[PDB]
Amino acid sequence: PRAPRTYSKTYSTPKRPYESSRLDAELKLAGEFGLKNKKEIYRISFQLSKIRRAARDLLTRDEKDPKRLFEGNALIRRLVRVGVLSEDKKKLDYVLALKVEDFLERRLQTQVYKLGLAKSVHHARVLITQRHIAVGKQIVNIPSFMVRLDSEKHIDFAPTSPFGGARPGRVARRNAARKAE
Amino acid sequence: ENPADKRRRLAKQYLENLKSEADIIASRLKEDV
Amino acid sequence: AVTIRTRKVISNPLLARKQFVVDVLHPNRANVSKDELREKLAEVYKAEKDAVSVFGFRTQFGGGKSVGFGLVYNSVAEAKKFEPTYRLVRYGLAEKVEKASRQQRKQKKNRDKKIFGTGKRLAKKVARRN
Amino acid sequence: ARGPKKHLKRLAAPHHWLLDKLSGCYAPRPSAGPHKLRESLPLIVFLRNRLKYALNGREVKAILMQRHVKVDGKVRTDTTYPAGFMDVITLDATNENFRLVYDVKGRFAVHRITDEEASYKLGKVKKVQLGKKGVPYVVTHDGRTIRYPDPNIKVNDTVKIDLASGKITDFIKFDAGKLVYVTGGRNLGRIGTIVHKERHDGGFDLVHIKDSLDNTFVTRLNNVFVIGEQGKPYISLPKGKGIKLSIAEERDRRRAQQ
Amino acid sequence: AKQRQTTKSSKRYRYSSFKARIDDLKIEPARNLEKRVHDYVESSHFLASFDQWKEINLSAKFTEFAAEIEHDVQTLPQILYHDKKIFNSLVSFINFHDEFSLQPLLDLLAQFCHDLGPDFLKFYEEAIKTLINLLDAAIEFESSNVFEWGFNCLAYIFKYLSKFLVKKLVLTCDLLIPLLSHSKEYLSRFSAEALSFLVRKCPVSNLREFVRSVFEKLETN
RNA sequence: GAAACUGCGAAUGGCUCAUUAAAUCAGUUAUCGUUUAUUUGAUAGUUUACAUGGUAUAACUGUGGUAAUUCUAGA
Ligand SMILES: [Mg+2]
Ligand SMILES: [Mg+2]
Ligand SMILES: [Mg+2]
Ligand SMILES: [Mg+2]
Ligand SMILES: [Mg+2]
Ligand SMILES: [Mg+2]
Ligand SMILES: [Mg+2]
Repeated sequence: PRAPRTYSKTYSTPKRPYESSRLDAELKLAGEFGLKNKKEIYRISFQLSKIRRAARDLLTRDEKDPKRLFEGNALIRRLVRVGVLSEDKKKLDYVLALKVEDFLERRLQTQVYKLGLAKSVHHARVLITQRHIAVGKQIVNIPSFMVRLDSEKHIDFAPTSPFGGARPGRVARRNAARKAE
Repeated sequence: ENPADKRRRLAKQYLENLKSEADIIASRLKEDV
Repeated sequence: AVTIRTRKVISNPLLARKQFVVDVLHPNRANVSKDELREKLAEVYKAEKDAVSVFGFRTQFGGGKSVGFGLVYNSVAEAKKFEPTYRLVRYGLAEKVEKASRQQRKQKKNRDKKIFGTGKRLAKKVARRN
Repeated sequence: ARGPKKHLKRLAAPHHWLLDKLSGCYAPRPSAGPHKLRESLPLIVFLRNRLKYALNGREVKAILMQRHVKVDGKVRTDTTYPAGFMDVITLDATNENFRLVYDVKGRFAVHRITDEEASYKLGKVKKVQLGKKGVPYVVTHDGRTIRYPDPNIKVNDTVKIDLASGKITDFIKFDAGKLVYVTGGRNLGRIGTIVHKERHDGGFDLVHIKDSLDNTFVTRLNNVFVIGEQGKPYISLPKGKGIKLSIAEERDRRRAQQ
Repeated sequence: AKQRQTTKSSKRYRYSSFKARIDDLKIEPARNLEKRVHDYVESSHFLASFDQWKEINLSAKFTEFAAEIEHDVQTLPQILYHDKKIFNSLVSFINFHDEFSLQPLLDLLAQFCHDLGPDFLKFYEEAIKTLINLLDAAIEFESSNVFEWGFNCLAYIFKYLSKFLVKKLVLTCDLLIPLLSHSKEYLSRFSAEALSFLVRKCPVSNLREFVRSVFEKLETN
């Protein structure tokens, strides 16, 4: 038979789902960033845990260790590129200091809100899922899209979007036709 | 008087002009491209 | 308007053709038929339409551009000689061969395997017996 | 099993072929030939997955049946003909000649050569023995039997074989200070100079090899192939000249050239 | 063999003998209605085919020829002024008798005549002699496609120089006597067809002189 | 170019884990202890000939048996 295709889980249930403080923090995060369910928060927590565990393991090694240098440089480069880690904080120690909110900040929904295209984070999500937002020359319909530093400046309304210079949507031309009749 | 012959006549006339204005003719043809 | 760009162009004398990746930018249009691209590629590369083959067109997410793989043979005879039969049928250069469904052909093969020889003698024998 | 196998699953195929694991279920099984199965590159993989001339196996068969591909100056038509180390692949229509040499990463590399350098090959003398009627002969790593060798030629030496006549033009003795190429193990593809041969009677001989960067490594003698004297290789070497580069330095060079 | 491949097999690929390809081959370029690159032109016929043949043919000999001549064929006035060197290189490379470069060279030789035909007349004798040697060479290495290139090259030159050759056919025939008189039947057969096209394009007055000459010659093959 | 003779393949592939506790299997050795279709390279002036037989038959023609089968009998 054909060789296997690998698959993996991108989230894991927390050690204690029932902590009141954890519930309150999840509520705050979901409301602030307009997240649909707890699965998104669990996913981002899983990723951040993976990066921080890797940072711990690399820190454990002796300094100048070639594996330490190479892997730490790669991880810091990736974190700086994705925008979570600032330019001046290129040390594994500051990688270990990251928080979930930083990753939630880079989400395309939050960025679309911040740049002024939407009046609410929920409005940003609706715009994204309705094919109105384009990164560069490309339409993206995924709120969880993680925006890079280079790509943040190219977020705009899509050319095909009615808000981006295309023809009016079905409702607009329908009403215009009815008024004309 | 096929179209190819017409280009020749212009080309031959063009070469005659290049000779009249004038190695030099060779270099100028390179300058054309 | 529609713009066709050819990239990663390789010249294969072994198959006597030219391989490339065709990228078609088609703003404000759903996409471009294979026939129109065949015509345009034939015009650009100065060949017969019959000598141009195109396939693998997948409009990216969000529309506006298509990417696929394109072939330009040196002359039509080579195109007929090397091109797959199915792609020739798509272009009308060749006619689809009509054949029974696989199950019928396999059953006929088995029934013929059952008989030995031409079978005329068996026919005469059964005719005489009954 | 009740006989020889005729199928090769993709996962079980040699790693250095670099085959997609999801394209299909089976991989080309190299037919019997001059080179061993695991140390050979079938022509299908070379024409399709390396040169990209053919898009699929059927086009490869179409190429071969046209008699455009020559291996070692002889036309081959088998899709799975096991081309290997030091074999010359000539494609006359493209006016291209290739010699199959491992790159530093350990994979067969597309190395273009001139026609003159394509006129000959190198072979490791695997055996020297008297045949019938008292005729000495030498068997090389590619299974070529050459009669009437120069008597000084001994096992593990290198012989420069002219493809047109299949005769020895010259030979190199295996001695300290000679330039050698690694053809097996984790050090596959590296180039260096011999430093010393450790001998172990009834066991596998070991050879110490010093690279141009002064790094040293030990390899079993079966994996060493003498290719010339230091600084004077008898064949053109691929890019990198068989020098192993650390991951960090590779990163630096890649970033610089980009 | 008599019972030719009259009933065709279902096979897509089938062997054909060199004699078999020669028998069905026929020298008559006009019948071929396929689009020709030189039919579409911007500067000259020579350039149009030259760029195309750079793309298709990758043979070593043709590559060297292209490099030597690439600079001098960019414009039609360039070609006319440098015609002497252009013809020399074409003849020089064709002499090597390399199959892998013959096809672009024979085509470009015809298109060269197309660009400067009346000017080709001073080159006319050298061209036919070059072709005759090529065809005579081609007998040794059996390649039906080579004969197809050479005779079509002869036909194209014969097409473009129709008016001037028609005036001096007995001279043109004189060049082709070794081909027409050659021992092999097919070489005489092909040369007859290429020469025949001029015969049809004759004024009647010129034809009678031509017919007189050949009958005079008539008094091997 | 049906049928048949001839050559090659059908011992690969696919499926299952019943038996199997130094057995299988993993790593590592050996054949100076042996067979090997095929591929690749070598290799055989020493054995009516303008070329020998049925010591022979298939397919095929024709005559048949059985309720029946990838049954086959005589000429
Ligand atoms: Mg829309
Ligand atoms: Mg031993
Ligand atoms: Mg027990
Ligand atoms: Mg044991
Ligand atoms: Mg076999
Ligand atoms: Mg053999
Ligand atoms: Mg009988």
